[PDB]
Amino acid sequence: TTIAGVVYKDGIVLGADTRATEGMVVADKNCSKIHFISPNIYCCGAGTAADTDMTTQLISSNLELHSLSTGRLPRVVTANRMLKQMLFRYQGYIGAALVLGGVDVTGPHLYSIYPHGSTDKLPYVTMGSGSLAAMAVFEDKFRPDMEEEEAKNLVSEAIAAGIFNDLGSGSNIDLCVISKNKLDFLRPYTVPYRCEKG
Amino acid sequence: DRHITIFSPEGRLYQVEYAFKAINQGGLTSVAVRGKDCAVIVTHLFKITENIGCVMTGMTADSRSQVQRARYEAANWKYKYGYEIPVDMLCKRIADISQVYTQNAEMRPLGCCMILIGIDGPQVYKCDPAGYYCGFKATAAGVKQTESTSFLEKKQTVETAITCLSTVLSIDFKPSEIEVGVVTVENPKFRILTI
Amino acid sequence: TTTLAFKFRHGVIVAADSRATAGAYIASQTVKKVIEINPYLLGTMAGGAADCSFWERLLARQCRIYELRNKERISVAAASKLLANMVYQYKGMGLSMGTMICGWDGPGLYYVDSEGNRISGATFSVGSGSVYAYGVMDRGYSYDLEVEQAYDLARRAIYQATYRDAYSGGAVNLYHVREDGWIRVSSDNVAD
Amino acid sequence: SRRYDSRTTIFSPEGRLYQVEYAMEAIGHAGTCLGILANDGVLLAAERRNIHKLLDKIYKLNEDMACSVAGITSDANVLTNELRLIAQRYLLQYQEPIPCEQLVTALCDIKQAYTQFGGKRPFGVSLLYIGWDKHYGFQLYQSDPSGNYGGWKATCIGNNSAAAVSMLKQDYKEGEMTLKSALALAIKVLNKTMDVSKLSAEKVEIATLTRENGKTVIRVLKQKEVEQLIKKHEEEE
Amino acid sequence: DLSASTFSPDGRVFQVEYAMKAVENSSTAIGIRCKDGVVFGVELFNVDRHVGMAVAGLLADARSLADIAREEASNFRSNFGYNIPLKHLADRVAMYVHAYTLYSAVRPFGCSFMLGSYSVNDGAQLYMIDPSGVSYGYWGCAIGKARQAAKTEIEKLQMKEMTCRDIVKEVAKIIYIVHAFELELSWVGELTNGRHEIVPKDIREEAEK
Amino acid sequence: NGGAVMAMKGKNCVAIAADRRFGIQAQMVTTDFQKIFPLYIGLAGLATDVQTVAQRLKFRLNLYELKEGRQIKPYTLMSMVANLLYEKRFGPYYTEPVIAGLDPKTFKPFICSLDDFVVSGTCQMYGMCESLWEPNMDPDHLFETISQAMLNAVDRDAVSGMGVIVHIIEKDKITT
Amino acid sequence: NTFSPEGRLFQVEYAIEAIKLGSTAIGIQTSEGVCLAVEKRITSPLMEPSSIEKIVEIDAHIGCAMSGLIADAKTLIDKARVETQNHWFTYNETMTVESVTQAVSNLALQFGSRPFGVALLFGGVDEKGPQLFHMDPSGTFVQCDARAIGSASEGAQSSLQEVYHKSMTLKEAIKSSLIILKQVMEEKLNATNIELATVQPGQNFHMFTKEELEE
Amino acid sequence: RAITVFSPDGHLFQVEYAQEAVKKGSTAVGVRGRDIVVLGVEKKSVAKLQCALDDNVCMAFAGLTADARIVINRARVECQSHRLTVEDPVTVEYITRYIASLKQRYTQSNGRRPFGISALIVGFDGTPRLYQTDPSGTYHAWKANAIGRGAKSVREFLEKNYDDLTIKLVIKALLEVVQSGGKNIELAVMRRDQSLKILNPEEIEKYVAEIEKE
Amino acid sequence: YLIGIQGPDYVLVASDRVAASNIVQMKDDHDKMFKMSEKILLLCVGEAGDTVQFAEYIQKNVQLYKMRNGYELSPTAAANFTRRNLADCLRSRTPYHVNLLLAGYDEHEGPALYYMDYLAALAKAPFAAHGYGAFLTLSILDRYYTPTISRERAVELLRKCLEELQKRFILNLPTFSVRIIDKNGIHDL
Amino acid sequence: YSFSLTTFSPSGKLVQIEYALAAVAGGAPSVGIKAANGVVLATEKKQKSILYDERSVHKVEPITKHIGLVYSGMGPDYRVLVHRARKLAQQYYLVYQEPIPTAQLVQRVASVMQEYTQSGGVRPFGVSLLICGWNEGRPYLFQSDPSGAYFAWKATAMGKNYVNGKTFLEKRYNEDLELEDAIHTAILTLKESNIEVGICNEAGFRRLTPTEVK
Repeated sequence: TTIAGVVYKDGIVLGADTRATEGMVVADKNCSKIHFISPNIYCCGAGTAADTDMTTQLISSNLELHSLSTGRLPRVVTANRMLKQMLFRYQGYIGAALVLGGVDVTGPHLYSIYPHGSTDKLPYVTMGSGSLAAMAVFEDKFRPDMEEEEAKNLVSEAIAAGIFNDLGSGSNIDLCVISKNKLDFLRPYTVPYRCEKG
Repeated sequence: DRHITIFSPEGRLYQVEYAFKAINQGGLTSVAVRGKDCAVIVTHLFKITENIGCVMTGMTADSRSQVQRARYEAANWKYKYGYEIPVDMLCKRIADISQVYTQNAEMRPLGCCMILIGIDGPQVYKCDPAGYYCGFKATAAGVKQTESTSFLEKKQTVETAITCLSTVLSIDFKPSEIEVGVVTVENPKFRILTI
Repeated sequence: TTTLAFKFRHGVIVAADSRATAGAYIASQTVKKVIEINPYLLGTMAGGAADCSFWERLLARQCRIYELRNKERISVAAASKLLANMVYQYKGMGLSMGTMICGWDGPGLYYVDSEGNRISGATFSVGSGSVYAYGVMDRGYSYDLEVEQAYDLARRAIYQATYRDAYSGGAVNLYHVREDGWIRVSSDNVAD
Repeated sequence: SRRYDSRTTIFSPEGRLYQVEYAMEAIGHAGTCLGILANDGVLLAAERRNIHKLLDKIYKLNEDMACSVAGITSDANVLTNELRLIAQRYLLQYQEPIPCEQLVTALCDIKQAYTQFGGKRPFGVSLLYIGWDKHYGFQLYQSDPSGNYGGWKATCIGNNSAAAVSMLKQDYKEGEMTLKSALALAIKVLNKTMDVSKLSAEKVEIATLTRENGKTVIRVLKQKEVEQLIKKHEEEE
Repeated sequence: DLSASTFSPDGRVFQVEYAMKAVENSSTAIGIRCKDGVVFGVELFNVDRHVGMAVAGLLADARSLADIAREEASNFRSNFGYNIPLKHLADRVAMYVHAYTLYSAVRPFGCSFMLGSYSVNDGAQLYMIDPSGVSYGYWGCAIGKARQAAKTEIEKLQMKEMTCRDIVKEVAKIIYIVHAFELELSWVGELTNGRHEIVPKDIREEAEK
Repeated sequence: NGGAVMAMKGKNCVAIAADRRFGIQAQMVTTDFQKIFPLYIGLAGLATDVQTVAQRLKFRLNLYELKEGRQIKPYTLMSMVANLLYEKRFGPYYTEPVIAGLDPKTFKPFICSLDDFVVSGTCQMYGMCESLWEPNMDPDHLFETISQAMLNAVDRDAVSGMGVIVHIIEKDKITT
Repeated sequence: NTFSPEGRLFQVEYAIEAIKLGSTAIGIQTSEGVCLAVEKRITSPLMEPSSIEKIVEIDAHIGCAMSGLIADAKTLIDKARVETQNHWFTYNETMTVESVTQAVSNLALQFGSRPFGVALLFGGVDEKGPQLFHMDPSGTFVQCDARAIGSASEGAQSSLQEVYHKSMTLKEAIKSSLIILKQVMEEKLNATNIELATVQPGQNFHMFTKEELEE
Repeated sequence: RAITVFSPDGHLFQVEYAQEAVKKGSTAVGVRGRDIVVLGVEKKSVAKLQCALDDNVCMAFAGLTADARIVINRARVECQSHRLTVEDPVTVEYITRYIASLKQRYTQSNGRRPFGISALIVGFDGTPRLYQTDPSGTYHAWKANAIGRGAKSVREFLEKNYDDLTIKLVIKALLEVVQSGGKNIELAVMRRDQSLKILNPEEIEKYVAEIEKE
Repeated sequence: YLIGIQGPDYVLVASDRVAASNIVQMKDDHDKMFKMSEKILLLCVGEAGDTVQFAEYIQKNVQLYKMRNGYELSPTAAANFTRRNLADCLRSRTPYHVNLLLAGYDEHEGPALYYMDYLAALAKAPFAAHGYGAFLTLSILDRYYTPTISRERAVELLRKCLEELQKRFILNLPTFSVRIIDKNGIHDL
Repeated sequence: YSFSLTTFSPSGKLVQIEYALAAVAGGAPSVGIKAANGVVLATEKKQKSILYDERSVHKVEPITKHIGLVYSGMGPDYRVLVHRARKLAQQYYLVYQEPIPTAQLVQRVASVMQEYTQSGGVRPFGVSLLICGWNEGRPYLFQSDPSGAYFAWKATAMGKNYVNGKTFLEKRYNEDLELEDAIHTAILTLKESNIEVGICNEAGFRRLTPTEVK
């Protein structure tokens, strides 16, 4: 359950793994987690997948209503502020946490957002079950001044660190670039007897 | 008939136009000019947000209710989103609640034209008790509003506004009579010019 | 807190011991359990003391509002039923009692527990001592019973209950609801 | 304030509510419609409001029941919505499809409440109910625009309801109709009610309610069939 | 025209004006902003310890606005701590005064009242609130029956450097000229330390003298 | 309680299957208890929730199906129950719905579950079917794999079994 | 709601006019006992002669005759019974007639939707002995000695004015109502043309049987 | 807004208008037959293209039927609610009291108008009881009563004339005074413990033909 | 304890006549019969008022329907109705603890009895039982019962089940209120 | 208030709604055509004072991924109506997860406009608006009006001189026409009676790009 993000020079490479487990059994070996809040902004989720999916749908309808109304593509901080509030109000009944990344003319922002409602932008963030293992690799390896393509070589290995070392997290890496230059979804991205009839 | 907001046989709300006539009988004559770099307003100056101001024009009492509503919404914006409400969004929302007066027959249109100024470049929105809002380029609202609009159409920004009020109300002012508010590119802080 | 009741061809007799207690201290031995609602039908009190008074005050009130409005008597079936409904609402609130509706209608005896157990039998004893009171009760009880023999039966069965139940002491308090209605048939002592 | 209120729940000195009388007259402005019961099925002809070229009323209350809406369109939609809700709530807890007579009583309770209290305008729209409730077989009901309902063997509603229904008084013989006779009489009366001698395919549309092989099915007629009935009409003339 | 929500065609609601007439009847109150303090006089309410009020227009309604102003001062002291500024108090009470004008059901106020307050930062402040909910600061105010008639003598005064000490007599003097007159006077200036308080009885007796 | 919910998608035919039993505790009540309610759905978990969600869903679905004679898309149905159950996230009903059936007129299968094949229920199944699944089966085959997975997972399982129902949805035929 | 320019309310004075189309009712107070009396108010012959009723019990000690709008009366009557039993439940004493009447007066003009048209005559023998409180629909109760309420009642008022007696005997006071009801009525009074109810100092309130009425 | 504000007459507007509204209803005859109750209604207006609240209580409303069912539904909820609270079923009198209280309520209310019906509530206790209830909320016991259009003339027809014979009364009032209708008339005798029971038109011919002989 | 059998042209249901709080039974006449229509018959084991506070609450609706619609509900229809109520009460403040058998006989759908869990788990039952004596009895009835039977034979099949509740079970439930439902409608036995 | 300002005329006409149709008669002309590549909607707007803005308040406001509106009537009323239309669309997306069918959004919004013809203290919406949409294989062109009656169209017109605009639309155009070719009839029917325009196709809803409007 290793989700991650990094703020590279032109934006944010979000990264995710395709697994969701109901405890000790994998129920979904191709789980979509880098949910599209908006074409500009995307949000990975971790913790309970139900809370994360549904809360992301709520903020999606919300953000897409505000941008639909102004006709101006929404800011990242806006997304974060309503997320801060949304995850605060329940006071831990929404126990699923979110890594929002987006770009607005104001440029890149990537806030890890803990399920009690702390929003903290930082150059690297990780979350999920795999986060400890992932963040040590993001700490050791992340450098400011990193380029655009090397982030692909920085989140695929970091998420891979959570794929092997952890047992909640596994399966194909998803990697979703955020830049005003281009958006990229790479849905399945990185791969690291017959019961005879009649 | 002409008392409860309902449509006339001409498809025309009587109480709404009565509110426009009430704005004209408020006796004030506001003008604003959108320069490239500055957004003069002149007349009742208000500071709806530290980055946004507006001048109400009409019934004096009526102005304050919508001023407070504008501050309520402007503050609530930042509370849910976290950036200055655009001038367009603020004018849109206040217009949307002024329509409530019109949709409901219980309560009555507040007669105050609302000339917002502020930089989202510079903006000069109008709002009517109708619930209609639009960005002008050089608005005026008030008594001699039509006589000013010609002079605006014919058309340094501060000069445009001040000579417009001078020529159009046909009176040479004292500085206390003309309250003036500027919002320069470098000064998004709403500020009374202070000629 | 024993309150036997049984019906037979010449009446319904309702006897009750007069002891009331808090802890192993006995606050009084004076209470008459058979709280009145109606000249010709009557209550009981088992379980907590305050509950029965209060509920049967509400019962007496509602029976009175009914008798005025409907302009007829409230029946033992109806009386117990309104009672049973009213005590149900406070089920899980610990308002525990073992009130009984008795009265000539033929005779009607309906035991009415606090959890809403409005059951119609003919022969009851309610309370702590009931298990004692029951065993004596069945042994003399017949529907073929004289008003006097029944008086003795109610008194023996209460007397044998109070003899063993630590929390039941005090004098036997018969009420006899015959055809006409109730009378304070005996209030006589146990310490005889 | 309340000085404006015209009441619209008032009771009049002639002894007949104002809005109820006005609701009856709103329907006369409404276009012709008619439903015709038979011993095997229940027809519902209706006339598409105008023939207008560049435009590209019966609804599915259930699959075993359906309504025709006559008096107005904007209100009708809300009526149909409430009908679908009542029917599907009844299907929710009782787990059997609503019997049609009941569904009519429910909507007529909702209608009656608007006259009785609240100072709100009543729905002015007379309805028909074609249906096949389990307990009675095929049935047709008409809802006056105040609460009423009348199980009818054939009825018309809309413009010239009076001439049309009176025409069916003697022209609908009792308890003899195979569905074939229902189509014949339908096409007759809808033909006679309009000033157009025969009617075009952009005029009639007929939802026949037919017990389709042990699963009752409502079907709007397919226009090619609508035109065989009309083409038969041209020779019925 | 007779109902408040309706506008008369010309541009006003006549109900509000009929409610305005009520204070045009009642006798003159006269407060005077001064080099320190506002001497209210009315030929008084402790809105707060800080703030004084001098009502005019029918008294019945005036007390309710007094009580609302006391409530407003208290909510401000609790939520914010610090004693309410008059420039905000006027605007709040005036807002509440304004709400009536806007809806048919409640009637506009009859009153108009000059609340005033001496405070350290602001200095003296003398705001009068109309039943429309139009509040302005003043240098002098006088409302009532002798409305411009008092205004000519407060115009004759030039407080800007008159002390509060002359004014405690002068309010009563203006009252006597426009005016038998029961006299009331108030002092709110820094000698009174912003404690809204009636004039000391000897000076008040002298003032009538 | 519970019950098992087999579901499997091989070729346009959409398999789904279920045990027909439920237990009051560890005692079987009925050897016939419907779990697959007709684009089909098979709920398992509590019986109270099985019945509650089946009722509530058919209601919400019929309001739509009358409002448009347009048949429901499988994805929208998935959203329908997804939203319907997430409304109780404070009091969540315990039942696991696994829809299976065609996307209208394109004859395209859509199976899914909600908190290849999707198994859910009290079960035994996820490890059993996974390497047996063939990505192409005629219904004749599809019945065979799902019947094996069903019978083998469930005969072992204590609280499921004692009757099997198998719908292999196809436009051409729906075998049981 | 509108106080007329002449002071007093409109709907109330119209409700007072509604009493004039209400049954005549004498409200005798003997100092022995209470004797509420009312014309049957029957006009129709196949309308029952023993199921029509005018005077209702409230407590065992308070009777309650009614006049004006007969349907409206029963709401205030039922609420009066609820009040009295509530008094019994809280204080175990029975509610005296002064407060039984007062509680009903409190509800009388609570229209913020329309006033009741009823005149009421509570009669209850309470520890003071006989008491007879008339209740106007203006929300005004008043202690009485003899007040007759209703339509030909003004003539019954003035008739009472000569015959009212210091003290009074129970049976003699009853005979007064039996004679005056013949005058106020258009027809010759018959025991099926009156419904009398009496409360002797010691008894609980009794609807009077007809045979006794002929005498 | 208060709707039924008193007139300067002392009358109530909506109420008297409602009294004239039941007069437009059809002639709901009833009589409390000594044996059993019998009641009936008339003027169905047959185009040929065309209550019981308990097993004791039954109803024969006149007025506008649109309102009448709406009254009876609430009355039926009241019957069943009473059977659960008192053990025994509701008596006819208690029904009459509630319906009368219910009708009264809407006059003293905001925005409501009196129910325009005047119900002939009827029912066994096993003694017949034949109440009238009118919009005002007045309810009176009767032994004969008939409310409807021309029903007043029928009550007078009864007054001068007051199983087969009670049915003869119910028919006779209508087949002499009101228009002769072998289908318009729908009398229903209620037997003592058999639920109110209509007859087939041919069974009504016991007197519908015998009156032709009389 | 409650027992139910589905037969060719009947539904057979029977009930122990008992209740006990404490060590003693306080009645042996207690009717776990809750007859509600001519051919719709609840039988409710369960503790306290909830069994009858529910039973009657259903009854008055089931009856209210019959007056208001002029016809009687199906055994299935009544079953799904009570099922709905129990599901609502499970999530409620008051979850009733009533285990009931809704016997009934539709004419054109035929005889049907339904087991209903307290939680609310309706299921059609070929034969069923409730209570705690259900653990004992259901095996006898499951072994013995066939598709055919007769009402004459139903009596023997039921009499054999009575033996289990005395002979092997701890509690004494001594009289059984046997009753049938047949096209004719309900009869006591 | 609580009392509706909509009440029938003596023959059953909703006077206030008819007056709302008069308000539709005002407002600048609108036009909309279903062509076969995609619908186009367009409207007159004017400089008026020459100090205005043209991108401030388009009458052409997107509602959902491929729906849009164009209004005729009062402009103030449109601003809020659009808001509720967007509410219904986004609410539908979170429940159903597909952008709502054109026909359904028109229906739901029609119900909103119907509520005020029955709801207390409110007048009916003056605005009438084309609601043009394209789902699946079909371009949808709808007309909602003040009473909440709505119709799908193949070509339609609104505002001033719709009366002639519709006439041109049935003779100058029929069947199908490639999208700019069916814009030919827009620009030339609108001519009968500054301008904003917006088109649908299958390219995400779209405002006809300003350089190419020219």
